[PDB]
Amino acid sequence: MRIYYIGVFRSGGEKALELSEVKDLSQFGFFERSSVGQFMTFFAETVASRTGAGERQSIEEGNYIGHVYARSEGICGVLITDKQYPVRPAYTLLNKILDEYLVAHPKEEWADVTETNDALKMKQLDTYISKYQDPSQADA
Repeated sequence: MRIYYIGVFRSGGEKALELSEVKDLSQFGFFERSSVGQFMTFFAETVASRTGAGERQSIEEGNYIGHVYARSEGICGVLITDKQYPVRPAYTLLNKILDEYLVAHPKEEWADVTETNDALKMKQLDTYISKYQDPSQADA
């Protein structure tokens, strides 16, 4: 009943160019969190990959959901959370994140970015995914 992964990834070729990767390992132990973390990213990269930009993707898995929100430039962001985390707040979260990606550096500066990763990071997408763990974080 909480968000497990957040991030951003530009739709590349076979997979999504990992823009940024943030995880939430609350229920997963020290050893489990590692395996689940890989599960999160691989799934987050897949969504951005299956998301052909300008569209949204909510991947319903037998454990959690994988919300997705793409921009009209070429680089989209992914938001993977439990089914008990509506798409509306994920919309708000992926709203600040996508707009946040455009701010950290001009829209064209990245323009898909043939080279990105969690290295760049984003206080927004990170602090959001961390606190958003709850039902929605709809300004409460």
